[PDB]
Amino acid sequence: MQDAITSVINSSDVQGKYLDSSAIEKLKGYFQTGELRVRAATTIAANAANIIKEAVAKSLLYSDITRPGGNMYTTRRYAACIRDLDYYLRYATYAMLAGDPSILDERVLNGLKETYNSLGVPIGATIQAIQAMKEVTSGLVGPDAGKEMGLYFDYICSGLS
Amino acid sequence: MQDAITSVINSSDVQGKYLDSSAIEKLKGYFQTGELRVRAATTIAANAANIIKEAVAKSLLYSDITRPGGNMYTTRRYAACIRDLDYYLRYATYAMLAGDPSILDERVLNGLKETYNSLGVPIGATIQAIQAMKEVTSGLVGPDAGKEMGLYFDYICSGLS
Amino acid sequence: MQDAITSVINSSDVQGKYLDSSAIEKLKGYFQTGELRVRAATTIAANAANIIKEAVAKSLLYSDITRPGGNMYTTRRYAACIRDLDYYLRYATYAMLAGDPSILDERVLNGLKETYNSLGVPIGATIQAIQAMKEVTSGLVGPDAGKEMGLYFDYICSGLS
Amino acid sequence: MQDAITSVINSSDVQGKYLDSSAIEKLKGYFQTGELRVRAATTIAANAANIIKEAVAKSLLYSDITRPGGNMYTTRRYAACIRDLDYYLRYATYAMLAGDPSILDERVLNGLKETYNSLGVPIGATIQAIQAMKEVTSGLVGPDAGKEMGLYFDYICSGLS
Amino acid sequence: MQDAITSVINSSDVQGKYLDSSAIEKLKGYFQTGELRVRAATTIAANAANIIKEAVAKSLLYSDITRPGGNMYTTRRYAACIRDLDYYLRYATYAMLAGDPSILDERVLNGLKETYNSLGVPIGATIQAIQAMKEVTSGLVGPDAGKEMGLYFDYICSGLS
Amino acid sequence: MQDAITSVINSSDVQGKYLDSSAIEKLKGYFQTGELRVRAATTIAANAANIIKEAVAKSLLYSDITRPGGNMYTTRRYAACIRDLDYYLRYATYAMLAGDPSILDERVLNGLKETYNSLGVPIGATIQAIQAMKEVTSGLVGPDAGKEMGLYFDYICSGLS
Amino acid sequence: SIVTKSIVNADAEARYLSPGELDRIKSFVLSGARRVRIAQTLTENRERIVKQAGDQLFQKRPDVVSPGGNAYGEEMTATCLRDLDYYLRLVTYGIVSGDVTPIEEIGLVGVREMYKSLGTPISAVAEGVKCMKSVASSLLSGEDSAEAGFYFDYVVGAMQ
Amino acid sequence: SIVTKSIVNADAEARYLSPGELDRIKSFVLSGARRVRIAQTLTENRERIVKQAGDQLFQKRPDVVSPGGNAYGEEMTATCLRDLDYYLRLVTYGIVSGDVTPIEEIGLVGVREMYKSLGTPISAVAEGVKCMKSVASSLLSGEDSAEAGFYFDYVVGAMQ
Amino acid sequence: SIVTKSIVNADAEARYLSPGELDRIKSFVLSGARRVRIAQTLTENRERIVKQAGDQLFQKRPDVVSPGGNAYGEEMTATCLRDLDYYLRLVTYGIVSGDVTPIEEIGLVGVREMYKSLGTPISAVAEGVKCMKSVASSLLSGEDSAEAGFYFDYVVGAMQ
Amino acid sequence: SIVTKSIVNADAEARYLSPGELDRIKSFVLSGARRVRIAQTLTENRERIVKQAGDQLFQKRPDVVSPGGNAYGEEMTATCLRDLDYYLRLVTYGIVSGDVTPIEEIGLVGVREMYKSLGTPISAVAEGVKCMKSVASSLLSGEDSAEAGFYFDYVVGAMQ
Amino acid sequence: SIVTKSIVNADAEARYLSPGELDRIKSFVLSGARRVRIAQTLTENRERIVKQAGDQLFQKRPDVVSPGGNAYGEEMTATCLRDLDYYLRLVTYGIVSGDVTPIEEIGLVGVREMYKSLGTPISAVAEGVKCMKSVASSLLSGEDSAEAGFYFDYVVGAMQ
Amino acid sequence: SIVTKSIVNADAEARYLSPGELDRIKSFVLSGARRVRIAQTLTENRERIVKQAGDQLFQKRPDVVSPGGNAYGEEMTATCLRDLDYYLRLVTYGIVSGDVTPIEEIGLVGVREMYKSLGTPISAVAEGVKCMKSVASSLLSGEDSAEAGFYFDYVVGAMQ
Ligand SMILES: *[C@@H](C)[C@H]1/C(=C/c2[nH]c(/C=C3N=C(/C=C4\NC(=O)C(CC)=C4C)C(C)=C\3CCC(=O)O)c(CCC(=O)O)c2C)NC(=O)C1C
Ligand SMILES: *[C@@H](C)[C@H]1/C(=C/c2[nH]c(/C=C3N=C(/C=C4\NC(=O)C(CC)=C4C)C(C)=C\3CCC(=O)O)c(CCC(=O)O)c2C)NC(=O)C1C
Repeated sequence: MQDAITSVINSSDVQGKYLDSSAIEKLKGYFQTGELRVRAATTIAANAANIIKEAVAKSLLYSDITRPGGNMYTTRRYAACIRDLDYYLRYATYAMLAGDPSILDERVLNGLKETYNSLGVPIGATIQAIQAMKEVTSGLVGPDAGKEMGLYFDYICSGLS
Repeated sequence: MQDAITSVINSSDVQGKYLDSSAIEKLKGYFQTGELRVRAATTIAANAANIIKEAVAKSLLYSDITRPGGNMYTTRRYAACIRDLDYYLRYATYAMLAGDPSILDERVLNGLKETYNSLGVPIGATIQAIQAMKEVTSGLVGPDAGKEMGLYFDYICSGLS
Repeated sequence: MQDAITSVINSSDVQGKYLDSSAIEKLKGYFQTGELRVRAATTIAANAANIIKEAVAKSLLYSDITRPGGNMYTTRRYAACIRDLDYYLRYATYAMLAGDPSILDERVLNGLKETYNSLGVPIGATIQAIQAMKEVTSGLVGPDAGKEMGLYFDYICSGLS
Repeated sequence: MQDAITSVINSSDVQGKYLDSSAIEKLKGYFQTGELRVRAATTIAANAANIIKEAVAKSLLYSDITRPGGNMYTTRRYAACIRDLDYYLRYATYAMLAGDPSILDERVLNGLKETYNSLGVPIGATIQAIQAMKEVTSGLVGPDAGKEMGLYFDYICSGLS
Repeated sequence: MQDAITSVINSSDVQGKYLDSSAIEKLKGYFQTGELRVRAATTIAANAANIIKEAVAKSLLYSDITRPGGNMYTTRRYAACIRDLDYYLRYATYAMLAGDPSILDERVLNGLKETYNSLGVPIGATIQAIQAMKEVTSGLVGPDAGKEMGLYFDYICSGLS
Repeated sequence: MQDAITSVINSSDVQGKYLDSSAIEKLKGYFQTGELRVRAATTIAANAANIIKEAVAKSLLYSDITRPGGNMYTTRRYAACIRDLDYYLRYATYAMLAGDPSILDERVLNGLKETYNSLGVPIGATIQAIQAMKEVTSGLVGPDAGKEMGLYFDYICSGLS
Repeated sequence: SIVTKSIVNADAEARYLSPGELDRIKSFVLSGARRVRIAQTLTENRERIVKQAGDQLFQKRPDVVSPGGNAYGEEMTATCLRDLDYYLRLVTYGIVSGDVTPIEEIGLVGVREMYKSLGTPISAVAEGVKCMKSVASSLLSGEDSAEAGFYFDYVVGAMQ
Repeated sequence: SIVTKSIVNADAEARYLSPGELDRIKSFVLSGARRVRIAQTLTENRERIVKQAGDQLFQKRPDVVSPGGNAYGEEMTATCLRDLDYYLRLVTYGIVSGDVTPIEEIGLVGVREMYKSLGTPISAVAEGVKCMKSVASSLLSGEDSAEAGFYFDYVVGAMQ
Repeated sequence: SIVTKSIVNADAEARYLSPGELDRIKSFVLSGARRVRIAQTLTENRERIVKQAGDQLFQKRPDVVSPGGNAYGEEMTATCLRDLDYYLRLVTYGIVSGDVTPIEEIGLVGVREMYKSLGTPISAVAEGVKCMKSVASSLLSGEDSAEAGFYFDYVVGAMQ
Repeated sequence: SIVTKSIVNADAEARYLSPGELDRIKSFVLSGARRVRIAQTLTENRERIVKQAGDQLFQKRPDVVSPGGNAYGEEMTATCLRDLDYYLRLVTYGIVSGDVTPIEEIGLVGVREMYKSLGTPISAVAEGVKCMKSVASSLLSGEDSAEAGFYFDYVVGAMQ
Repeated sequence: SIVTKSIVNADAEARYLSPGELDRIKSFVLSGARRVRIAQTLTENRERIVKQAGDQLFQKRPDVVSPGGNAYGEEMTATCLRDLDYYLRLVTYGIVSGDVTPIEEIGLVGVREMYKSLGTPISAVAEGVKCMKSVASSLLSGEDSAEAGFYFDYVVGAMQ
Repeated sequence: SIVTKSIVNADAEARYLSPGELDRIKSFVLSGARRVRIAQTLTENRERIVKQAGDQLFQKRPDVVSPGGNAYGEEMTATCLRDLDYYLRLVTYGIVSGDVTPIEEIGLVGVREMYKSLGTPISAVAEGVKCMKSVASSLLSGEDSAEAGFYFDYVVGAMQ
């Protein structure tokens, strides 16, 4: 569970090396994009309940999945599904604030495809819902913060497929 | 973990259907056999310590299994075995009071054959002991309550074999 | 988890046999080596911190394993390694005081090779460190207590290889 | 913690007496008012959120207690106060369904006046709020169920004063 | 919580004094009565269920205390009372094996008179029951072990009165 | 548990008042002494083990309290006493970093004089040890940081006397 | 059902059923026909209990019918009355079961998370169910009506 | 009683009573008269149910009547039938309560500790209560007899 | 404040403050003047931020202004704008503290229980605070405005 | 054995053995011959200690010999004396071990469940073992007899 | 880093970051250049900060230089100054991270177990780091020096 | 003592003492005289065991005698040998008790906190006690010497 700063520090330490110019380069590059990350981060927290309402509307609603015998039918399963959507968005914001995808390999995608094939959850409709969540966010944080954010939404999709 | 009544309700609900005549039929059929189930249920609770003493006597006692080096030798293992017999009888009565075998697939047979082949417990002498427990019960609850009860003793045997 | 005395008692009990001359023989043979075991046992407790300092010095130190990127680099990993050495020595003394290797199959070697191949711990450098711990101990408890002690250090090595 | 039925049973038992005609009298008298109690009980559960909104409106709101420096100022204290009102109403319904005030001496009034003088809670404005809760309930359960219910609201007031 | 041996050791230690002849005297005096204590100790363990049956018979049974409305009426209270008797006998044997009454001031009499006046337990009938337990024990351990044992039964009585 | 900043905020809030010039005054006055507090705070953390060694030397050592039968005799009691000294120093630094003595009324002096008269701890030798700890600190943080720090050492003394 | 509930509680305490528990299953299977008739009446008057209650909703909470309003017209107002048919159906289920558990699982656990997502006010769904209640207590006499009503009032009360 | 039991369980979950719980108190207060009549019959035939069951005890477990025997004659055999009257009385209590709790508290918690103290065999007390059962199921018809019997069989079964 | 928060966390781990914690109190006391100016601007434009945001509320959520409506006229609509002044005041408090804790304690713990009691919709109070935000981000430049806004958005988000 | 017991307790506290624990294993291995002789005497007088104690059982508890009686004749009374040989054997095991643990595991954990199943009274098995005790304390002198007896009295006492 | 630390704490409470937490990451990335310069100065004067501090060590703790002494000459004294370069390197790491966590993990967890194994006195390693501190606070001005020093004093203090 | 220890363990399991526990108190009271003689020898040779071991300390750890050195001369070196008399006294206590508990309570719980406060190296106190051991194992024969030594080696080993 490392962000860009400790990633560089450990890579130094397995070599018993002090921080060289190359390491200082990578370091200053994070510190430069740093204010960018705090702002986009706020904009998502502020629009969280909302990104999710719009993403669900666009992909999941009025379909077979919400009608009886579908995995989102019953209130318990509708609420457990937008809970998952909350988890995806909160953790993609974390990994962007961090500069690094290891919180997502660690605390999110760690054997999720297995859990989803067990409970019988549709992965394709989830990747559908995440790609929409990808579109609504980028069209709210702006372009600089959006190339970056998208990477982490995309990292989730590739670990589910 | 469902009895006959919720079995019908869920089958309705995955179809988004109100209870139709067919469902009302199955429902009235349980409510009719209902007083039958409460009475047979009492008769077993009342004769529990006793069904087990007779079933053990008939199948397990004075054999190799009770002599040194047998799985029922030592007091700890004799007491852990009639404990299992208590579990089989109590749960077969439950499933009859319920009208449905899912409490037995759920909380009794869920990977028991694996546990028994691990600890080294003889399954054949257990099915022997359950079949005797099947005979003593039916010859105490009477014929109407006994065709039914037997189903659940039989459901245990087929999940052990 | 048995010592020499209960080993004989159980072997009697699966046969429903009282202790015969053969069993009395094996029994008196432990009770005879008994004072030998308590003394060697004390000598190790007394020299514990020390056997380990010398064994580490001889095998593990000033090598690749202690330099950056080695499994004994960092203080956390150096301290977790002499902790393991403490476990090996304390448990080999236990099994000698007991007369029997079952505490070691039970509470030490039970799937350790699997844990070591997982965390990435070098088994060869550990067997190296145990063989040195074997030499320092025998050259401190004396010859009678040392043929015996060595058996238990050797039992550890064969369960790691 | 006794209702009318066990109250009679214990009074019999400290005398080693079977249930006599006098005890049967008191017993039939509860069983007679029994359907009365279940109905009034439902009517309160059904109108719970509502009795409380009206009782607060009538006594507590737009006063010194809700303005800064008052014990009901802050959301935490407003919510902790209607929580108490919920406790008073739920427990008075319990004691009526029971026929007996001992659940209230036991789990409600047990040293409450002490807790209220400690945290600095106004007892007079609470008795004010309970007396209003007394009026709204009686004017919803009807007269037969209301003479009875009032007893338990009154039992609370006398234990606070 | 001290026996005769640590009592002497601490008295030495608050003075920063090595064990002098006087301390060696008191010490050898315990070690001398030592085999006496282990034997009487066994004789009570062996006759425990029995001392209590006889002591109850002599003092507590067929009285007002066992009839309805008495503190020993109900099975729960009869069983909780011979439990207390078990506690008194087990702890008096402990204090004799120890040579010292501090386990009794510590883990038995520590505010018991207060608990007994609270639950409404008759102390006089308990001292009656302990004095009988005193007679039955002394007439089973013999005279040497009995002068000593009696001290600890008496220590209980004086802490209840 | 409030520092200077929330002290002002609450005093505003019980009056339902926005922060007025007087409140802004008190606020800017903390923010001004703020860098002063972080520096003195570091200097104590850095010299903690040391302030205590010197304070003990000056007041407690080679006295009756360290000799047998004294409350600081035994290693357990010597270590439990410099633990208390650590608590006094750490909490006085906290209250200075905070600007306010309420962490000390709350988590330190809350019924300590009672605990000390119970365990039999000498309060006079403790106030002696704190006054020395007061001298060593002020002669290390310098005069500006020392008038302030002393207030909190003094607040401890007055709550023990 | 209360059969499931009595088995689960005895199993938890690793016993056979009590006297008071075997009497409770007997009282229930002999009330079973009263249940199956109350349910039947409600399933038959389905269209009526829903349309008449929805018509009544829009007259006590009018705010939800168009200016802003979650029920915003031809596809939306239809969906609001759909949701009313979903809770009517869970209520008949509950009555024949003697148990609120099929209403809880299917429609009450997570009902606040789901409606705050869609932007639906839940006081307004509670009010809807309070209106279907009335339209049912009309079609039902004396004791059948006191019983169906225990189950409508539970659903309403888990919604605010 | 089952009123106490339903209040205690709702209080624990900090709620008002369920539908299924208000139906259970209704079924119980309307069975209350059936209860009070079964109890009355048993209280009236008190002397008979005890003496006839004790006479029957000494013929199935004869070992307890004199050679060794805990019931050892004129003061002892009297006390054995006393204890039978103590459990008859706790059984009538239970029937009007719809609950085994007054039998448990007064005579079943600690019953093994107490009888192993006095040296009484508990299989023999269970057998006694099984004999009072028979003498009661004779004096009682069809459904009254199935009900009194639920409560005699619980007491017997908590004794071995 | 973040001073309180750093002391509480070190005390819990029974230590002195870390490097990263002493740097965090330094960054905070040196930002203290920026804070006290943002707060001052908001306290001065008090009447404006509240009236203009309330005027804006009634134009995005019009449902709450009279037909049914919790804000029902001269005593009620006044109380709705009162509550807006209560959260403006808790927001200035938060900004000078570098901490959401005085907003949480005074107005967010129990805010749902209280508004469901009074019958007030909380989406509508969240929307009110979102409108005072705008009226403040106008009166505030570049970085002062990004900062006041962190605290308005937290309050809004704890309300739905 | 007490070796196993001292290793298990040190391992639990993750240490080497104490002084008092190494002295306890020394006292035990040097008593080992005293043990092996007491056991030998009891194994040799096996037939005697069992038959003479069984003969004595039927004279203190006569109730168990035929009228009703669990020991009911030629196959049963034989099995009652079998069970006496099972506990004599577990007692010799215990003496050479300095430990009640092989008696507990093989014959005392679950001894009440097993005998209430078979219908055997356990006071009567305790009394049997109390009778084999006497027949052994005759064949054994001064201190050997005090020691064998510690182990007979533990077995008896775990049986009531 | 304090980014990792703020994410871990929000994740634990299953939320988005607070105002006070987003301000703490901003204060940190804008101090990032001050950090990278302090580190650079220390990495450049590496040989100096270590040799001059080691020379100073042997003059305050002379006991460790030869009579007995763990640093016993040409291979040993070299290794003592090695260990000083290991902690100088962990200190630059810490400063750019705003966090003591890379110093803790790599060199402070288990530092007492390791040095008591090798026989090294840890008061003497703490004293070494206190000497490299001085040699660094000379090469560093006003506020850079107060900051590097927070991190040297933490390392020293975790060593006694 | 091991009497205290056997009572505490039986009390914890709410029982009477085991066979193996009554044998352990017997083995101990009959060793009591061997104990009281070992202690007596050590108390008599008090001055010798301390001065000769201190003289030996300053020749294996010479670093602690003056350059820097915690034992710094006429008041200090005296106090170092004082502390040696404190642990000799706790060792005689332990031997007559058959228990390390009076050594633990009085001088081993908190021994590291206290010596790191005073600046005393604890390896050096362990080495001191290892030197008093030798001077005692000379004055003691065969088995008395193996026994006193179990208690010196425990004290030494709890000090590093
Ligand atoms: C003067 C600073 C002190 C001193 C030190 C000293 N160290 C050593 C030996 C080792 N020190 C280490 C330390 C670490 N390894 C790590 O993983 C880390 C974290 C980054 C540290 C700090 C190690 C591993 C060794 C062992 C050598 C190896 O590569 O395997 C010695 C030599 C001990 C010997 O006799 O062999 C010494 C001298 N000496 C002192 O007395 C002081 C004051
Ligand atoms: C427009 C903002 C919304 C609105 C609000 C509204 N509020 C009230 C009544 C009250 N609001 C409070 C709130 C608080 N008390 C506190 O302690 C705190 C924390 C600082 C807050 C925010 C209180 C206490 C009341 C009750 C009045 C009193 O002094 O006792 C009403 C009136 C309700 C009534 O009918 O009596 C209203 C209108 N109305 C809306 O619909 C919106 C969108």
